[PDB]
Amino acid sequence: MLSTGPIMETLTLTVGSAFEIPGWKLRGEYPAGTTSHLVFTDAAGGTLGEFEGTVSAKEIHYLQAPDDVKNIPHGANFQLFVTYPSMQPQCLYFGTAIRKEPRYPLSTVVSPEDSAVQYKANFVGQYIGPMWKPMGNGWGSLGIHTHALISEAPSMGPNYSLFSSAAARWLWSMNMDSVTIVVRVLNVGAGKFNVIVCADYQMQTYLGIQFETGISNNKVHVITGDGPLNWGYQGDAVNNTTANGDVYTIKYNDLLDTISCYKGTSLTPLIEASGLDVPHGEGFRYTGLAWNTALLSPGVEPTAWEAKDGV
Amino acid sequence: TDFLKIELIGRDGSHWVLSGPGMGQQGVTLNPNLQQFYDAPVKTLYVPGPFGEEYAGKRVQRREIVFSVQAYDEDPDTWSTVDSLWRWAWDYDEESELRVSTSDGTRFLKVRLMEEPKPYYEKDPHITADNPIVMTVTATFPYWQDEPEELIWTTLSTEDMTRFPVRNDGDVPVWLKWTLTAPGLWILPDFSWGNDMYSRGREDLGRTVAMPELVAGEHVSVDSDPRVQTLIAVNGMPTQNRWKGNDLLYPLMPGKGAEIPVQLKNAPEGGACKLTRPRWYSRPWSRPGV
Amino acid sequence: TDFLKIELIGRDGSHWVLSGPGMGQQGVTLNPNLQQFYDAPVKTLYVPGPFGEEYAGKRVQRREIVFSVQAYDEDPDTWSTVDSLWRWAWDYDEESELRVSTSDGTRFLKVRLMEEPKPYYEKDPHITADNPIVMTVTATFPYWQDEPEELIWTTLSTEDMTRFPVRNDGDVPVWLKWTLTAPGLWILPDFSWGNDMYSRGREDLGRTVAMPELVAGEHVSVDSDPRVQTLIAVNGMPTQNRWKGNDLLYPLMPGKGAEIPVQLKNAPEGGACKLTRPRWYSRPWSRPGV
Amino acid sequence: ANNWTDILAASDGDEWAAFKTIEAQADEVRAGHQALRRAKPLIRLWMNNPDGSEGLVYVGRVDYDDTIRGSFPFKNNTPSQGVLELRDDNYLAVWLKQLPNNPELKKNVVITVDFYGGKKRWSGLLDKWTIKSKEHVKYLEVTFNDDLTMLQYLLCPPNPALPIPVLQFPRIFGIAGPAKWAISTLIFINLFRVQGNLWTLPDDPFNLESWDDILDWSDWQCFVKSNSFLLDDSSVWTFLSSRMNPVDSIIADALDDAQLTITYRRVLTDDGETAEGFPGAHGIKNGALVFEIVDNSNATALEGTFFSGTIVDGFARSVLLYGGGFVEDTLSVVSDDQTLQPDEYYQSGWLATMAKMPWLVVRDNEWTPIESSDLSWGPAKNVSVIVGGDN
Amino acid sequence: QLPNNPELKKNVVITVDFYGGKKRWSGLLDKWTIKSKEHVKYLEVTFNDDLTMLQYLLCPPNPALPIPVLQFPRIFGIAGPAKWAISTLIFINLFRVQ
Amino acid sequence: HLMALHDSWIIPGLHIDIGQRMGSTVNSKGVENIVWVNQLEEMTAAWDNSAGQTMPLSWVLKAGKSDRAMSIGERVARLAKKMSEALNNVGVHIVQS
Amino acid sequence: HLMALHDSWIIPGLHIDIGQRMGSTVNSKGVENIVWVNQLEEMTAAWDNSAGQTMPLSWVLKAGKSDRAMSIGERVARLAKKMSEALNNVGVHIVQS
Amino acid sequence: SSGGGPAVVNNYGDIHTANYDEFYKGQQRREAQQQAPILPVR
Amino acid sequence: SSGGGPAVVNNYGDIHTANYDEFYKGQQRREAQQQAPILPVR
Amino acid sequence: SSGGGPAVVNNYGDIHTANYDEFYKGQQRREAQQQAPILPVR
Repeated sequence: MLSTGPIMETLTLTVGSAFEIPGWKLRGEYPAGTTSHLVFTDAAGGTLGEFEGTVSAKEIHYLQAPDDVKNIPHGANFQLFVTYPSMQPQCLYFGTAIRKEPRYPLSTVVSPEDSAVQYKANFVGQYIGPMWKPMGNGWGSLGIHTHALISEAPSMGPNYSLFSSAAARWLWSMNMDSVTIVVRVLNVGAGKFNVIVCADYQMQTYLGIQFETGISNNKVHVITGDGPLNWGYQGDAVNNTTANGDVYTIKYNDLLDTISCYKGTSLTPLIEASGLDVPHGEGFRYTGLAWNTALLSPGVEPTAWEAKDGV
Repeated sequence: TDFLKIELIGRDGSHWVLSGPGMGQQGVTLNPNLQQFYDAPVKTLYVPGPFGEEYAGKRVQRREIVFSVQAYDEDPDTWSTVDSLWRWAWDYDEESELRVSTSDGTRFLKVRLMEEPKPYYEKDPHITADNPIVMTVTATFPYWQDEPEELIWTTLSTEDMTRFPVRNDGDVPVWLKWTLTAPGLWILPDFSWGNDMYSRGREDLGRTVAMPELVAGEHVSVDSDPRVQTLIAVNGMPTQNRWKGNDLLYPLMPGKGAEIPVQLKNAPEGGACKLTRPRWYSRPWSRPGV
Repeated sequence: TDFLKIELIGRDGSHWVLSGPGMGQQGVTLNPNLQQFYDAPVKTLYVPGPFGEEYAGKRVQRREIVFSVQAYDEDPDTWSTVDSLWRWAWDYDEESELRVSTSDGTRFLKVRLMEEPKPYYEKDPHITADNPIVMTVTATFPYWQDEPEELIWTTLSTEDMTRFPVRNDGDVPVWLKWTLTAPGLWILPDFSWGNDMYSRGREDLGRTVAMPELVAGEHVSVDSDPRVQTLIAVNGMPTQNRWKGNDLLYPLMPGKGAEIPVQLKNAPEGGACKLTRPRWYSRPWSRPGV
Repeated sequence: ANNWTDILAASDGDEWAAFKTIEAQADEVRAGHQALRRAKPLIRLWMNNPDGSEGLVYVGRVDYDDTIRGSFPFKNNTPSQGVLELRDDNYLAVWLKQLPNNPELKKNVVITVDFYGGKKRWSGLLDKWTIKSKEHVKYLEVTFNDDLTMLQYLLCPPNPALPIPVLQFPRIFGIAGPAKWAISTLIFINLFRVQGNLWTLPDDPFNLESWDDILDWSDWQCFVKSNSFLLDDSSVWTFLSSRMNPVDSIIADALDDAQLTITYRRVLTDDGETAEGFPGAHGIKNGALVFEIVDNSNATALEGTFFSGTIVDGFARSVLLYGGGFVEDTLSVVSDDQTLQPDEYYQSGWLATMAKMPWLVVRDNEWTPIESSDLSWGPAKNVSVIVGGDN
Repeated sequence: QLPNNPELKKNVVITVDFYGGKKRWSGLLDKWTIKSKEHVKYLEVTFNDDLTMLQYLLCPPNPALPIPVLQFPRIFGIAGPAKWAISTLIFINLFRVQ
Repeated sequence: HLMALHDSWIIPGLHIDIGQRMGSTVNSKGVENIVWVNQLEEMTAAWDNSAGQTMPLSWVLKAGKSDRAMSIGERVARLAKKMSEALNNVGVHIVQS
Repeated sequence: HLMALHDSWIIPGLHIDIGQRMGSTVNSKGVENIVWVNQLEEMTAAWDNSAGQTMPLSWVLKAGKSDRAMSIGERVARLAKKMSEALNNVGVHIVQS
Repeated sequence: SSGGGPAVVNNYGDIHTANYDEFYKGQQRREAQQQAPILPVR
Repeated sequence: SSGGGPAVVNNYGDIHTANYDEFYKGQQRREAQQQAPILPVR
Repeated sequence: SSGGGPAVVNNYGDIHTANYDEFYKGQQRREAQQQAPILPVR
């Protein structure tokens, strides 16, 4: 050990307490002009703190306000240098700053239940995907229709080789009672297309906005669940002629207890309903889609689907 | 010490204080060096892997508590009475309670005689009238327990819904019990709580299971624990027979809890739902964790 | 001593200094005689031969570390809090970090409870408020490791090439990881470094393997270690299914290093590559090896 | 499709942050795979309807933790035995023990063991149970036979379309056609006969337009799904002959020669599962078995498959070339292999192995996740074969 | 390497000579197996002694004539001294198969 | 059902003979009350006088028969017996050419 | 008779060959003088170079043959061989209809 | 403590308490599982 | 004295001296007794 | 020294370390060697 080296040491930090290194710990003979500085860095070496010691004849005293050290995390590595006059700095101690204080894990961590979610669906790959769970008619009731005759992207609907109605539940649930759904939809022919929010695990009860198109039945309803394939109209219908590529936003506001549907970029709800007798809360945050057609051909089908927590 | 109190309630209901304040008042004290008493025995499974062996899971083992007591009195006749009472406080078929009281509360373990006790010294015990009994008891359920929390919800409406507040303060998962009255269609929560034991941790976060419609007089006990059958009708009817390959799969994971929804429909005379939630711990005492 | 510092970071994020500067400030110190702690256990294999037995190979075994800690405080209630916190710092399912810091740097070992801890003396622990806990922990990955060396090369060209400097300063081979953006066809090095495990030592000196052509949005992670599947796409597509039996076969041998070449072709946007080189060691501290 | 530029913009131009985002996504995919691998199985017992109707009726569920031990093999074209050991205090063990002496119950029980959320299923009939005593501790060891044992008890008479004790002409029944179609057709004809020969057989059973839509197939316990005679893509043909031989014995040689697989699935409509592709596929009852002949090896296909390879260049594609008389087949390697990848390999969440493009190579080295028990090779034995007797 | 070597025939003969070749065990390779005991891999090789050739040599009703044309009579019968007749049956079948 | 009469009062051959019906119970939950009535099919008297392991003359009964719970070796032996007899019968029923 | 030649002067293959008659004795009361003469049927040369169990090249003779003392596995295998051959013969002797 | 006693006897494997009859019955049960479904019914 | 030594090893059963060859031969003899009389003479 | 310890345990034979798995496998291998050549090819 020919060359002098630092002594590995540790520092203690507390939230709300002033950081202080007493003078009787940094002894030695310090001539006038000696300067001591303490440097705190992170795992990458970035300096997250620097302080100056009060060098005296035989002691060095450190005293910083708690706000100066509140940003220094546990595990941040420190380095104490003493510089005699007309000399290069000499490191006396180095090590780690541990925090001796009440520990709050819940403050730093965020639970998966306490996280807003946002889901997308494009149907451009011509496959259903693992995120949609068929309901009402069982496995294999869903399908993708190309709509190659017109310049349109593939849409999702019932398996018209077997069924004329179907439902699909988004595999994962939401994390809020309030929810926004944005659907870009195509009106190929006559049918009924339900956007379903606040659904239970088996889609027995839910709120929904139903777009119905036909020879003379182009309108929008607010529906409640009676099963994945059954529903009950609530309130009066609103006339609406769906065109190919139409974007509808179904927003359920929990604190308002109101499910509304806006068409395109309109700032006024196309339809609106409030005070529906449907359970809400944990276990009632699933979402999905449903289709019902008289003929075995696509009616109103969603090309693009989007869901997000909150309104 | 006054920081720890150990009691025994026998198969016959006798109350003994083995350690702590009031120990030895019934004549029996607890000797040192008791084993497998604090931590629940768990064996961890390991399977071959590229860098040795890979973790494969854990299996909790039943507790095998070997301890010793000392039965003492001033006269041999009363010593014999005390020793007989201590032996009567135990059995093989039926279990007796062993309570530990600390600043963290009171937690009990149900224990039974694993083998015959080993009493007395080499000479006849009436000489000393102060003799040790070596007890080898076992806990089939290895978790220390507190009294389970019971919640009652009675409704007169045909259709109703409630939110049961539920929370797991222990360090191990617990299995819920439901007592549902009949008639009526019940929907009970089976939330995964993030448990991924069926590869559906996020899919079953808000999972609800619908019990079969109950006819009049068919009150059901729905116990989620693997030891008991899920559905038991009080009248002996096969209620599980009408339930179409469905079950309660998820316990209450530690540190998790919410207002679980319970729904009742098609109930001409209302209905009552009781939720029993056990409080299971792996240690006789521990500070709350979250 | 001040030449060595041992810490535990529990499953809950708690920080304990068991030895070194500032040891025992959290109430728990480390008792002597800790075993299977320094060298990674290895068993050698031998086949029968004309002169006795012939060397057949080596296998690294998982670490079974048995060590004792001592939890202490002036008053029994604070001792109970300390003991509960120490218990909460450990688990069977999830691993806690065990960091050894010396003049060679800080290396960590991930350990989990192999079985239930054995706490306290023969009498109740509140008498002393200073009690030992015997811990049998295990390291499924038995190598001490440091933070890996990471390098990034991004480009805008449709076709480009780069060289990553790589060097194994440890005593054990390490397995490289790549993070490759999409779209684009990547050519990744799988240099043998003269290793003769497949009898292709200098045959595979400059081996390069072509990843399957990644479609838009199919950013892949290519981990060469045997614990994990090689190709995993972030969008869930089965990239390895299109990779007709190809694999990365060789680790970065100790003492070996070079400028390994990475090639990108058919990338209209121009992609990015990240290389992660682990720093695995068989000992908590060791001087760098050349 | 989050591009690199989009990810970098979301991370505000920090390459390290963007790559940590990508690494987190890869880690979550790997964690999903590990959870799927380590998921517990779902063991469920079902029974026949006590009144004698169709549809299996749910008895109960055995917990994996509540089992003592279990063993379930899946074999290629071979029946296998599943073994499940329970404690005798288990409620399903008690039910099984009371079953023989319960006069209100049918005596047949079906086990269904589901892995990966029902994606893999082992279903089979009860073979027996045994009350075994290990050191005065009694447990119930229950043995099931997998659902391929039905083909042992299905047999093909010389004329499956006519009453058996009246006239069975000719001496043997012979059906020739594409391999999958002919095997499936033999099975279906025998299923028709044993269900009662109630209706008239059309020329091609699997030409679904030939079957009337008013017909009810709900009482059938077994079904067979296959393509029609013209639509079958089996490259090779087959001739199956029988004189009261069991169906499995009839079809074993053809399955071996064509490298075909019999897949059975018990459709639990109580779980929402449905079936399609066979007559009466919409009205099937709960727990009805469905058979399908598949080409999982793809050895006889026009594009060939992988028959060999090396760890340094992957698999090697070969195609079968038939010599004089088509008795002998050799392998010719495709020097310029240009087979397109399956469309399934571009779908999110896909994990299966397509027959045309095998991908799974399992490597054994010093650091291997598997253990290799034994690898044995043996050369061919006899150059010539003689078959005959009387002509 | 034999199974995957395309330049080699797949049949192998072992000859074990005891007492300088006075005693000899010769046979064709039946199979081999790579077996692992405690991560230690060895190769076990099974040979069939040369008497197995008589299992694969069979006698048709008329060994001196083509088989798929006419094999008369129904069975082949040879009578004579024991050693000569056994050796003669074997020789006629060897002649036919050569 | 397989039983071993160690020191029970039952006298094989005297109380019960081969082929005669007897009932038996097993102390397993759900079937305590049931009595399985089978005709006695096997009874073995065995003893071992060796110094190492010594068992006095003891009887083991097997009531009822089952092809399913038969050992694999015994199943193969019985099947071989039946196949050999059937092969003899077919060979003797062959019509000469 | 089963014999194991450990270090005896007998040299199998040289002194005695397969099929050649030889006598053997067993040191049992009442049969010491008797010499059982059988033609040698089997001789196996076996060795084990493993460190755990090392057994130098040793010869084991079996003189004479008996179906009674044959192992059950060998008996079943030989029976299966004979039955398969007889089945082939009967099937080829079948007369067509 | 563990190294050099029963905790390494466990690594040794079936040197101390281990029974022959149960092992033989288990092997017989595995063979029966393997061979029972393929045995004929005759 | 007896409890805790060889006298309880005897209760443990076949943990100390017991060889596999005699057990295998005895099981083979039991199986041979069971199956030999029913094996055919052919 | 040798008489009365592990050196006489070796005389005892397979009392200490000895496993059932390889013994059963070796017995099966010997039986397979005996019976495999005589088993028919059918």
